[PDB]
Amino acid sequence: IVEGSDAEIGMSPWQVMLFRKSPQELLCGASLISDRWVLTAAHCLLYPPWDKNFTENDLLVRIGKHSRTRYERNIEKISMLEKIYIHPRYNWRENLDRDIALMKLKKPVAFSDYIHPVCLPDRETAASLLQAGYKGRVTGWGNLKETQPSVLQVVNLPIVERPVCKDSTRIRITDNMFCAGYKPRGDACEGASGGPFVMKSPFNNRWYQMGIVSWGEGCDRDGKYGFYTHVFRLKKWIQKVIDQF
Amino acid sequence: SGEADCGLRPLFEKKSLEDKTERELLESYIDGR
Ligand SMILES: *[C@@H]1O[C@H](CO)[C@@H](O)[C@H](O)[C@H]1NC(C)=O
Repeated sequence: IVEGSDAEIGMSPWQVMLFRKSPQELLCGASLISDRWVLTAAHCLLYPPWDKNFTENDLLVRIGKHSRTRYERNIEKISMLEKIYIHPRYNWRENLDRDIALMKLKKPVAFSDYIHPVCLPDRETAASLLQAGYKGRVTGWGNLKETQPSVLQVVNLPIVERPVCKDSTRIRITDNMFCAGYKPRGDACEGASGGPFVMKSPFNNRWYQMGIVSWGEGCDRDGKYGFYTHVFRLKKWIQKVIDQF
Repeated sequence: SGEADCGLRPLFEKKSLEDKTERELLESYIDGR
């Protein structure tokens, strides 16, 4: 993440890393929602322009990693994939509308102090928290290229009003997206795509994934804001899949 | 279906401990005039 700081231990235990098997490559972030399930962006599993059209065997995920460089044995775990589900109306061509996808683990992760899932938002919590000026937290990783090992980073960013979002780009944005980040600094950089934007309920005191990181417009460029897939709008779909396994 | 213990961090919400940046979020939701 650009313009962040060090996360604490087990601060974002639902944080996941989406890796490639061969060659080993950090693709994206993802969010643990249950024992058998992980949530991420559709562009992380399918993007014909960058020549991306993965399958379950191509990929492998690393749960509850504090520091990415190490192999933190008996803290973290590593898991295979059984099936990948991308949104049927995921429009990659035009705007990344419905940039959402689900990955079913081959085996279920057992919850620990460092592995623990996140709540999906419901009609109340969505309308009450998804407001301009209200801030949300994005977790991700600073890439290895330049830079106390590489420990999980974290930033807090304010949701932006819908007509500041529509003026900040030339791209037809739907109601399935919202947008966040400071005005004229911070934007979750490559490696941190498809991971969670969370908010904490002052009412019930749980953590709730409001948005998945869909795109920046560059990693932290003022006047431009990162766009996040509106998880509640598409909440309906997530259920259809997890019911039907 | 539904996860009962979701979003309750085993090392913070369980432990009645607040992190170094979550005050910042709560006090952005305080704008409800
Ligand atoms: C992606 O791969 C699937 C499975 O082989 C194939 O049927 C499909 O044509 C591909 N689609 C795109 C958009 O790359």
